[PDB]
Amino acid sequence: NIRKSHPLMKIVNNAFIDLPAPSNISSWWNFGSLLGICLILQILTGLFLAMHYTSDTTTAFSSVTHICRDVNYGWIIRYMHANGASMFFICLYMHVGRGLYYGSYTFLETWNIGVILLLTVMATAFMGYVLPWGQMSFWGATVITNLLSAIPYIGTNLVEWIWGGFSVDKATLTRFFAFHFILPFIIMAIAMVHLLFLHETGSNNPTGISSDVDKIPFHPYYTIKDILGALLLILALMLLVLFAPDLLGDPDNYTPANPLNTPPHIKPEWYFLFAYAILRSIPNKLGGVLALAFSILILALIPLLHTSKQRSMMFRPLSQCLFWALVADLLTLTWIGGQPVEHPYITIGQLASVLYFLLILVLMPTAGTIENKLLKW
Amino acid sequence: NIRKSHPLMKIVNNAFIDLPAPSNISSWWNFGSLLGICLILQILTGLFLAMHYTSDTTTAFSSVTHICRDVNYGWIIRYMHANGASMFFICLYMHVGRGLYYGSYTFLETWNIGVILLLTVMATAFMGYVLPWGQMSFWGATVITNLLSAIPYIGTNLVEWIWGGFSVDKATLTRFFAFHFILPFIIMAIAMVHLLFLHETGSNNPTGISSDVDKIPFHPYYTIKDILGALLLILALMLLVLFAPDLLGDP
Amino acid sequence: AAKNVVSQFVSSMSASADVLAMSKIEIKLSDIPEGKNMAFKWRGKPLFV
Amino acid sequence: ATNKLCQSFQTFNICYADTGLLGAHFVCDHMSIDDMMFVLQGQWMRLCT
Amino acid sequence: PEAARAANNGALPPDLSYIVRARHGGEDYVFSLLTGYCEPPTGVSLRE
Amino acid sequence: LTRFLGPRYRQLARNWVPTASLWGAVGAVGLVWATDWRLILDWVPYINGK
Amino acid sequence: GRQFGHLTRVRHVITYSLSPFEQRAFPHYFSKGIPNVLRRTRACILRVAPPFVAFYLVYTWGTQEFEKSKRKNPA
Amino acid sequence: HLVGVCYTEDEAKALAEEVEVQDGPNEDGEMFMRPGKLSDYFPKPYPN
Amino acid sequence: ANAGDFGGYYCPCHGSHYDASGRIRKGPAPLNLEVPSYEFTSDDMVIVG
Amino acid sequence: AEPEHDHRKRMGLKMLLMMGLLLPLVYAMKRHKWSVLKSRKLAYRPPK
Amino acid sequence: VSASSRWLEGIRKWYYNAAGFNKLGLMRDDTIHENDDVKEAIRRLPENLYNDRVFRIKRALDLSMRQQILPKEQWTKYEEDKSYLEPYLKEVIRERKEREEWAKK
Ligand SMILES: CCCCCCCCCCCCCCCC(=O)OC[C@H](COP(=O)(O)OCCN)OC(=O)CCCCCCCCCCCCCCC
Ligand SMILES: CCCCCCCCCCCCCCCCCC(=O)OC[C@H](COP(=O)(O)OCCN)OC(=O)CCCCCCCCCCCCC
Ligand code: HEM
Ligand code: HEM
Ligand code: HEM
Ligand code: HEM
Ligand SMILES: CCCCCC(=O)OC[C@H](COP(=O)([O-])OCCN)OC(=O)CCCCC
Ligand SMILES: CSC1=N[C@@](C)(c2ccccc2)C(=O)N1Nc1ccccc1
Ligand SMILES: [Cl-]
Ligand SMILES: [Cl-]
Repeated sequence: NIRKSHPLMKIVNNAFIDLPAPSNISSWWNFGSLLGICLILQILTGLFLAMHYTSDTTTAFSSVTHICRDVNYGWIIRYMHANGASMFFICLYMHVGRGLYYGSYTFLETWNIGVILLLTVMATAFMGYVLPWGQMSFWGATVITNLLSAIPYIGTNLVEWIWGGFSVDKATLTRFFAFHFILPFIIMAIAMVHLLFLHETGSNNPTGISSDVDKIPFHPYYTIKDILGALLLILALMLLVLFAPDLLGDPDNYTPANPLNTPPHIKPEWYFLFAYAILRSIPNKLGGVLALAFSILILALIPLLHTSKQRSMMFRPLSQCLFWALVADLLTLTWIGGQPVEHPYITIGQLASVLYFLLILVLMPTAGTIENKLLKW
Repeated sequence: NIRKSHPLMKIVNNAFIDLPAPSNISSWWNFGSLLGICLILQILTGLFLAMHYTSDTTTAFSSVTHICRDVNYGWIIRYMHANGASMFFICLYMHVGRGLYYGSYTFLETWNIGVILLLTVMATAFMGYVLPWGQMSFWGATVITNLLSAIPYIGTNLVEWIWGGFSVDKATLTRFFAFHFILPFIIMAIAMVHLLFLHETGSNNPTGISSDVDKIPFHPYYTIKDILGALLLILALMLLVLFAPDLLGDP
Repeated sequence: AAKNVVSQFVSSMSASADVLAMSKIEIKLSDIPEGKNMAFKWRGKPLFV
Repeated sequence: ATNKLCQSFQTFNICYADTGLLGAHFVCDHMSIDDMMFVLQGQWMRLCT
Repeated sequence: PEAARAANNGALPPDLSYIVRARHGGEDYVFSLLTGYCEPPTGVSLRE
Repeated sequence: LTRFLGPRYRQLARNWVPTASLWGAVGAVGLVWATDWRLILDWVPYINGK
Repeated sequence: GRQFGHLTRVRHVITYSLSPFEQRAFPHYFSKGIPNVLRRTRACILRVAPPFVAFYLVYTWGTQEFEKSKRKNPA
Repeated sequence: HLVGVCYTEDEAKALAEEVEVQDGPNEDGEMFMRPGKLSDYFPKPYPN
Repeated sequence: ANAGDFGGYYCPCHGSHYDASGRIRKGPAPLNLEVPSYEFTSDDMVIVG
Repeated sequence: AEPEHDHRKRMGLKMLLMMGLLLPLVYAMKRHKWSVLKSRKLAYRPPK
Repeated sequence: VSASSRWLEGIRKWYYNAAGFNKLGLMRDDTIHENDDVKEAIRRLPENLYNDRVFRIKRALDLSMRQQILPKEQWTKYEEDKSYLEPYLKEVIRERKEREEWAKK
């Protein structure tokens, strides 16, 4: 049998064909491969955009226009790439939520580099949104890069060193395009290490109980379910591309960047609004920035906060409710982030901001200790 | 011992530390790692050039000028990248000649993808030399792309489809820059499969006779010889960069 | 060597010679009455007078 | 025999009135079942074609 | 644009290639704007 | 969590203390030297210049 | 990695299975399917719905206040 | 580029101001001429 | 310009109010607005640099 | 602002029709393979 | 002994039925997260408890795949839930703590 002994097809076999997998993993386990597909789509649409895009402020806005009007089928490539990025962040957030609800974070190595995979995608989509060089691109790029000015002593030096000047200008757009090109390949490399550590143990499953007593081969059972899921992923993408391309995009980005005046109200893309809300919830520069970093780096210390003698929340009602109060709370912070710093959105943004950190750090750890005592162990 | 059981450091261990290697491989076996170094140099110098280069005919020539005059230490980055490419081809041709003289081609899988590694580097350096958009860049790009017009029946269609027009122009320079950016990462992926098939058997040696009776660990013996070789590789590069940058370049 | 290497590479990202050469600005002052703020252009960033 | 995939195997054609059981049976170590079934089916397919 | 402000009492008529996409409401906004002029309400006095 | 506080673990702490404080000298001096931190490098006599 | 034949130990467990060409891929899809969906939502609705209703009430109040907070008062 | 190689900054500044170069637009949208500064490239003798 | 509580400058991005002299009073902003090194030569004239 | 308007809707119609075909067929392939497992029956017969 | 510690059991019986692993024919000790201590305790189980534990878990993963549960007649009654693993598990922990106390002498 050559499938099991060829040094190249051996690694494919042990990952997609004869890999033992649990027999009961639900649709929430489909998002791992949809992330891979999303990445592949962003490579290909991204690559075919880079063959017609130019990286300088004078014609960066116009080269994207040139794609949507003049090159054959470039407008569809461009909206696939724009909406593909948003589908990427849908899958990312389901992927993480699956890991929290069902306790998959106990795979420390897999989980802790998963956090790294989250940061690098954010850094990618950030440096992608700058490239069309619209108004939102420019000033969104200005707010973000100035976060480093809050670091004491060395702040301004790192910002102007990143900028290559005294503000985001021609030098930034060129290097950001270079970074946006190369990072998605680094991502693919780390995603391969994601799987390598994963296969060390195999998948968790909805129950949190070892599935060694009842495994099925990945092929044909999860190859076909991953196809079906991908076909629903294409459906989601194409509905956005072909019936609502500017639903998630802001209108202000359709006016060339102006370094002299801002829009009266700026809002990130939806997938960053929850974190922008946390930033604005503090009337301090360095405080807001640190609260923004810990908002995402909180994931790295979830495994240290596991108190339950059970792994999944499937059998933990009191943790379920606190889990869904976090989704609603995160859905609240997303709403505030899309609204102007005005009454009562300000005070709401602070209460939802505490509730975020309060749930993860206090309410959920102690909630697991209670239900352990309710079960007499 | 964690070096042998951590799933990540396991693959490093079996490739650079405890890997059995012949005890008699000469300096002609140093060029495998120098190719890797050359690739790394072309990634880094290449990347830091791409942060200041613009990809359109009007200012493509001028952006390279802008690097050699205005950006701090960009002229040295640029000649490293230009001469690094030539050092890459020195190492390639020694690597192949080693394989022919000593018969290493009998590793069919390793060898046959080595051929693929040769073609993709040529395709890279080709699409790199177009980017500065000088005279040799343009007409050298014209002679090459027209080779496809010789294919019967479908020739002209493939050329004009590659061109994005009726001659090498703005549309080609943009896609060639995109191809020149992405291909060196594909190369690194195939170079990893190069090693994977290689480790299936281990290295040949000057005699053509199995060295199983007398192997030594790769570390410290060939880690240090690969360092020494790399230090002679930097010497070759820096002599070209700092004393003769336009010796291989055409005026 | 590794220092000078890394130093010359990070300095490449710092502003080039043509970015530090942006000249200064003259302003005709009779343009502006009392109680008004007019904005000008200087080093790419607004200049409030 | 070469790769030691089983202790024994036997083909059979069990006949009954208007039906029957046609196939094979084997005995092997727990890590050899897949290889035995691969080679077995491969020979059925090879004789079919 | 500097000539444009001077020819339009200091205001800049924007490029219209993308006007429907760069303002919330698209043609609903533009249609309502063009056809929506009216006398100022009591108490609002616009400069010449 | 508190496995690591007892007679033997405070002995291990006091055994490796002289070493860790030296690796802090390597890092600290290495940080000054790499970044050319002038606030420190003025009092040391010889490097003063350029 | 991990292989079949080295996972775990199991004894005295029998599994009966039918070929996929001998049975129906959609058996009682609506007959047994809908009652199972009702049981599944019934069993979890009280754990999921409240926090999202709580969000709905904050969302309408906050906009209702903001939408009129910039209205004018006679003073 | 001349500064600190073969002329002082003051010398090179005085040299740049010995020629007139185009700049603008001003607030009226017109192009106009002013003396060179250190940041100007050497004047081209022909437009094309 | 000429907006905010203090009748000077207001920043809509996150809500930082300045006064007529550019000094921060309310907001997450930590410092007053920057002033350059300038000087007045004649009456209807000014240089910034 | 959107010259591709009409063409995208024509494609959108074709995308909906193909999905209305492919989604239940691919769903049917999933259920076909999985039916071996969904109707499997287990029994535990320990020695006594 | 009293009526106050009896509604204490009533809320623990309540939490038990809400947790719902009894709906899959499972027992509390079937759901413990396997760490090194638990894997040792399972290793020490006699053949009958080990084999029973294997089948109950297998029966539940089967049900979980189909998103089904057992009839109410076959649910694990809170009164009949044998904590079969905690005796073995408590001795494993006790041994580990002894090693840890020796390790700091
Ligand atoms: C080098 C090659 C790189 C390619 C990389 C591709 C990246 C993957 C993106 C997937 C996008 C989905 C379809 C959008 C196009 C469109 O909408 O199709 C529009 C065309 C009509 O077109 P028309 O009327 O203009 O012409 C008409 C001329 N006769 O019919 C359709 O509706 C087909 C779409 C049906 C529904 C999609 C189902 C998806 C199945 C999976 C196939 C994926 C294959 C991947 C191959 C690499
Ligand atoms: C940091 C990023 C912030 C960005 C803000 C994004 C806006 C949020 C918008 C909300 C969309 C919610 C999606 C719909 C979820 C429906 C779930 C449901 O129907 O069933 C509950 C299910 C219970 O099922 P059991 O697994 O317990 O057992 C089944 C027995 N038959 O239990 C499960 O299925 C739950 C599995 C996990 C769900 C994933 C959703 C969470 C998304 C964000 C999490 C980020 C946390 C850091
Ligand atoms: C580009 C980014 C990513 C890719 C391509 C990716 C891909 C995958 C895949 C294919 C799986 C196995 C199949 C599955 O469970 O769906 C998986 C599992 C997992 N991932 Fe990711 N992932 C990414 C990011 C992340 C992030 C952001 C996190 C957490 C913060 C994370 C943590 C995990 C964990 C804990 C598992 C194990 C889940 C389980 O087996 O139960 N990963 N990932
Ligand atoms: C995970 C991978 C990626 C993500 C999430 C991503 C995301 C994005 C986003 C959100 C934009 C903004 C689009 C817009 O506002 O119009 C963008 C633009 C762009 N991306 Fe990417 N991208 C990825 C990979 C790539 C790759 C690999 C390339 C090239 C090889 C690329 C090339 C481009 C180009 C040229 C643009 C500017 C054109 C445009 O704005 O449409 N992208 N990207
Ligand atoms: C980017 C391109 C390449 C890289 C990075 C690379 C790298 C390496 C390395 C590190 C080795 C093992 C150490 C050594 O023998 O020096 C090796 C061996 C080998 N390579 Fe390559 N190589 C490349 C291209 C090629 C080409 C173009 C050929 C042939 C046409 C080739 C054929 C071989 C063979 C046959 C061996 C085995 C030599 C032996 O062990 O005796 N490779 N390569
Ligand atoms: C094996 C890898 C590579 C080889 C052999 C190579 C080779 C070359 C060559 C021969 C040139 C012509 C230089 C000149 O004539 O001035 C060039 C230019 C260029 N390369 Fe590469 N390159 C490689 C990788 C890369 C990568 C990975 C990047 C970017 C991420 C890159 C970016 C550039 C740019 C921007 C130019 C134009 C600037 C210039 O001409 O100096 N290269 N390359
Ligand atoms: C983490 C990356 C650090 C990058 C620092 C940098 O680019 O160099 C600037 C200063 C220069 O020293 P100084 O005396 O001019 O001082 C100038 C003060 N602005 O060097 C430092 O002060 C080194 C500080 C390192 C702390 C982690
Ligand atoms: C660079 S402009 C930008 N990039 C995005 C896509 C992004 C930011 C951060 C991380 C990932 C992606 C985003 O939402 N914005 N907009 C924006 C608007 C206001 C403030 C900040 C950003
Ligand atoms: Cl645009
Ligand atoms: Cl040049």
